[PDB]
Amino acid sequence: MSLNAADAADERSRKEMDRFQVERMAGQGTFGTVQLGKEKSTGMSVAIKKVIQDPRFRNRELQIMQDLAVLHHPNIVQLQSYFYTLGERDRRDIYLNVVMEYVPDTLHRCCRNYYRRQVAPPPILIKVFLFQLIRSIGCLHLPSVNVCHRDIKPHNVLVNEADGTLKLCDFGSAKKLSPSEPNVAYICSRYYRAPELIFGNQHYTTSVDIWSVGCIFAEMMLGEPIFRGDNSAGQLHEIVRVLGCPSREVLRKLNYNSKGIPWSSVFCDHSLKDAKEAYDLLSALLQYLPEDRMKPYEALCHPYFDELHDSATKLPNNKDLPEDLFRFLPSEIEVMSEAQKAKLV
Ligand SMILES: OCCCNc1cc(-c2ccnc(Nc3cccc(Cl)c3)n2)ccn1
Repeated sequence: MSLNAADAADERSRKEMDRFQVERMAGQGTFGTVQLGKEKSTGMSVAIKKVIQDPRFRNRELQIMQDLAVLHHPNIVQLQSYFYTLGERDRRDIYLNVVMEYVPDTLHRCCRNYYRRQVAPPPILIKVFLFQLIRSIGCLHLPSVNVCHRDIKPHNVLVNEADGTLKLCDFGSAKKLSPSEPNVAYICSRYYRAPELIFGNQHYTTSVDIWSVGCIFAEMMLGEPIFRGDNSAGQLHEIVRVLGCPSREVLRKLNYNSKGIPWSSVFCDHSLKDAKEAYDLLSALLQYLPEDRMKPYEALCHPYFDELHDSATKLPNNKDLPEDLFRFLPSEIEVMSEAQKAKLV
């Protein structure tokens, strides 16, 4: 199961590779490949990702992963190792490999497993997942971290359904934004792209990641992406078809006249006991104007999450909620408002 020393691109890389055994392929695709392995020293399960870097774009996977590894946040993957390997199909290619703790599934597959059985995922799972996903972007967006992920989607939100845990991963597109500096607008997967990105703004803020998270909340409750456009213009049309056309002043700030569709009509879920609360939260995430979207630490205090504070609340398999849900890092606690601290800590 040892990694092949001959594939190492250099001595540092051979030494890092000797730390890990490979067990099996977990998944593969345009991003490259992810193997399940094990750290030999600890027995710990790791995900070994061979990174394919598109040279039309700046890839910051390694540098952001190294910045975030200082924090050890419970809802962000933690870098264990990085090394370079020679290509298998052509040994002149060299690839970055990043090693992090293994998470068994993607949010995409976990949700698709329910919908392929004609049922929405259990409401308590959608809720603990959303809580942890909002926590991950709260941490990213702290003034001391200031990372905009820019590509949050159900394929890079990882989950362990059995314990209700969630981790954000895939920082190749992430960047520290500045109101004074420009960025590529064609970033993000189309269905998750915020209105300000659709309009081609080169200056934007971390609120783009709040929009993506709102999109994902809706997707967990619907079974498909909520805003499925065929292109930049189609994307804006699908958003307005669902949300309602925004005022002319809103559209001029970002740069048909739809009434929009009530959430109750979109999701067709009359069993969800706290739907009014869920849909209030979703509307607060999906504000057209970035400055109007509910900020993560405040969203964590939203009444939708109240039952996550009760010890009697269990996951669908009768397991306790994750122990780290309300374990916040000092860098988070120290910038909370008194009300957020009272509620969450
Ligand atoms: O589409 C899945 C995410 C691919 N990108 C990715 C994935 C990871 C990552 C980290 C930890 N555990 C896993 N598990 C896992 C499980 C099934 C399939 C696949 Cl492929 C992976 N993946 C990190 C950065 N980037």
